[PDB]
Amino acid sequence: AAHKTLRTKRILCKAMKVNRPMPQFIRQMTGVRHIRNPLTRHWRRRKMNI
Amino acid sequence: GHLKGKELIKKTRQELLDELAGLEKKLFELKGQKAASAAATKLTEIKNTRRDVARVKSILMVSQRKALQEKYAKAKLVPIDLRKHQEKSLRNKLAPKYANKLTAQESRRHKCLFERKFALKA
Amino acid sequence: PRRPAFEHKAVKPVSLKHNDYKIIRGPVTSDKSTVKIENENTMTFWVDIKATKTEIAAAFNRLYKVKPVKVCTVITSKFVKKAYIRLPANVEAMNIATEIG
Amino acid sequence: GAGTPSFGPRHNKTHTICRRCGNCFHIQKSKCAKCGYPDATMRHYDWEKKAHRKRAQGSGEMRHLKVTFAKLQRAYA
RNA sequence: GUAGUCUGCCAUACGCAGGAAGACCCGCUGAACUGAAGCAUCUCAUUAAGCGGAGGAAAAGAAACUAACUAGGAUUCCCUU
RNA sequence: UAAGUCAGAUGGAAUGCUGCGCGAUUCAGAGUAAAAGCCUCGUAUGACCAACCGCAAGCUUACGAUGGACCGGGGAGAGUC
RNA sequence: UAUUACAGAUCCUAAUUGAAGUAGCGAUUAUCCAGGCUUGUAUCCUGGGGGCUGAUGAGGAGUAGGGUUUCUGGACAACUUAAACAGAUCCAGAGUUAGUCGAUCCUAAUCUCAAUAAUGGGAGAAAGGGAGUACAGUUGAUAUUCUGUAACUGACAACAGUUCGCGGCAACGCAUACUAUUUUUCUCCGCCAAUCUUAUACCGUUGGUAGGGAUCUCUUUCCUACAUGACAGUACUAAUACCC
RNA sequence: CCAUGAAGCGAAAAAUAGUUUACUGGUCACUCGUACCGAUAACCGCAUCAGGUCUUCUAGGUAAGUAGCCUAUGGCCAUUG
RNA sequence: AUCAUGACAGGUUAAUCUUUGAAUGCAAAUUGCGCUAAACUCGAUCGAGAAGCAUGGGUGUGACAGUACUACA
Repeated sequence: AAHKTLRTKRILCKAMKVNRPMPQFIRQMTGVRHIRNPLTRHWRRRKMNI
Repeated sequence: GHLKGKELIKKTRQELLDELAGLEKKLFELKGQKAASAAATKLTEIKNTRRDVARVKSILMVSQRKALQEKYAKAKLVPIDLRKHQEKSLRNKLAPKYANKLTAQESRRHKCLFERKFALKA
Repeated sequence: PRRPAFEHKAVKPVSLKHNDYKIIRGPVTSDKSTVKIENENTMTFWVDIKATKTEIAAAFNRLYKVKPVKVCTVITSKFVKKAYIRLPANVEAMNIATEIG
Repeated sequence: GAGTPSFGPRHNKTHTICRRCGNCFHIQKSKCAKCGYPDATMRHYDWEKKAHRKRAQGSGEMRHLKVTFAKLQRAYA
């Protein structure tokens, strides 16, 4: 960046909208506990390698 | 409100197309207002009208296909859409008449040498 | 020259599909768009990602019956297209926005 | 010499995303190491029988193929 | 010049080939560790990996076959030899 | 598709404990607030009524097919063994 | 009937001691005082001292790479060798606007298909080639992209008015088409050294007027400010090259 | 200089044929990138690592100076008491 | 939504079937660069979308090339 391609930009979009906390209502629905979002990361710690 | 797939079959093609566009318009206005107003009840109305616009598209397409198959049925080399699905293997496997057909030597002897029934006495 | 013996694909589709209603998804609700409506007479919309400015200008005209002056086209970090549509001097952008709501 | 200081100028990318694999497509050599694109046949060897069955059928959706298993249950039961 | 043929190349109408999977099956190619208390023939082995190709099974198959008898009679597999 | 949500005490809950009944072509198994032949699904076993009920190939009465004997014949896979 | 008895294998996996409140808390200019906000600040902000960096700057901006770290609001279980209301941390929202900047288009080193009835086609540079934009303003984050104002380049249309070739001895000037072939030019090119000169910066002699700083004494002083874009025009001054 | 220092697309010109009248003065401009860092904590070194990594705009004084030393604009007290 | 104009997390079959991939209009670290008789569908004669267009080989059909063979001039 800048000067990213479009299909590069498509991946970086999907990588940041997927990065969030898990919703509250799944724990209320299924009753499971201790499920983490796997595709959470931090930009500084883990690099994507894409 | 929402409407059944049975009773749409009776209606005309052009009657469905004006029904379609009017039904699809009220989808677009609700997608505008879900940003502003949001909230319950609207979010079931947007669900139903998405299901209904499929209902109209679906029965148009089977109304087309049953009519349009009758045009090309009972005729050589039909279109690819109107051919039946099948497997790759089953198409290329030749029809069992050709596999099983008899040579002019073989058929003429099969006049006499067929697989006849028989039995024994007690 | 070429001329096939039958149509290959006989079934034509039921409607346009790539429609005026499905180009323009709907308006964007932010604090930036609120200022650009009032000040510059300039709307904002979420758009289909393959839609051109020529497609948007015609599609905006067919729905709301106002021919736009300019269209300027972002693709966001959310990977959906945003279209800043300037209306002409006569119409007010608040008056078009109140109809939609 | 060969450690921390010489890690500094490591900014170029040897491999890039591959279309068929989507995973290690060599830019200079232009071949997907993992899948062999663009060779028409897809890369696997019998010495990597472990790593192959991560890629091979079953791993993905099987949209067309799962309904053709399900027919053969009904016909023989 | 025209009217047949022969040979070549191009364009087009209609169905076919490719890719997946590969335990089993068919055809090639082909090691070494190892054993021989060393090692070179030999062995591991006409095996592993590699290349090419099939089917629900494949391949084989109707005598230029055994036998030496008081004679058997396509191919395949199991027991024994 | 059989036969006790039996009675009494204990318990948050009875399928266990004590005592009396009943089923079985069904005591395989599971569910049920606790260990269940009889609380529920089943299991067992015959009875019941709908759906079909067709694809090619060959037939079908004699100089039509097939075979034996006798008369008169031809040939049997080449850069292959 | 057996995956049948453990203290050792620098055994395997999992948890845990002493050493130990010990070693140590580095490198980077330097902190101090009064206020604000708070249960709570030397640390977060304001004001005032004292300092540092000292135009190859911890200044303002970009390739490659990172990918939301940017911006506003709220939050302190953890992290940022103590503290913390702070933060590149956590949470919720928001943000990247182009005919003129780039990519796209051309080829280079180089790579890859096809034909041989052929004499090639395609790929390959976000530092090479390459038509065309400037100022001012505006947002919490965007600007040569938005708004205002002024340009410019290309392609596709008809339509109105002019015009059917002349000047200079010459160097050359002024209003003139299209297709094709060939020929030439621009694009267009190493490194080093010297002289002359616009623009920008800086230092200057001459004054000046606006505001601010300084003052026991001295200083008609000291500091800041004194500016005009792309684009389009036609005067004569005066240059060097080359030609008549 | 025993070194002689890209190509191609594109554009204009000229010559020789042939066909000729020309010149000046409304609409539209697709596609994709655009935030911020650029080492000083945002890149590579497992990390907010005294390391490493291409370039740009470049003030005054001292001095031969793009040295060292001091200071406006800009940025800062990075550093437990 | 209830003795049905038939609820939905049920099970098939048929539609719809985004960008890709053998990937196939020519390419590709690019949302780059094409082409088309009618019909189709909006668009008001003429634009656009929709849908076409790969290589190899088979049979047919047509066209071109040849001082290849031959007859009649």
